Amino acid sequence: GSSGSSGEKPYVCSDCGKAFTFKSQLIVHQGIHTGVSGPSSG
Ligand SMILES: [Zn+2]
Repeated sequence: GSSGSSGEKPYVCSDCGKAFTFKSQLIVHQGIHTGVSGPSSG
């Protein structure tokens, strides 16, 4: 959780909407969005 201590990462996934400090991190993350289709309780 976050309230107001640090800033906000520039890169932000589009599939789920996550955030990443470094681009590379995202490029690799986006991959995870290549199967998970079924529902998920949070
Ligand atoms: Zn994502």
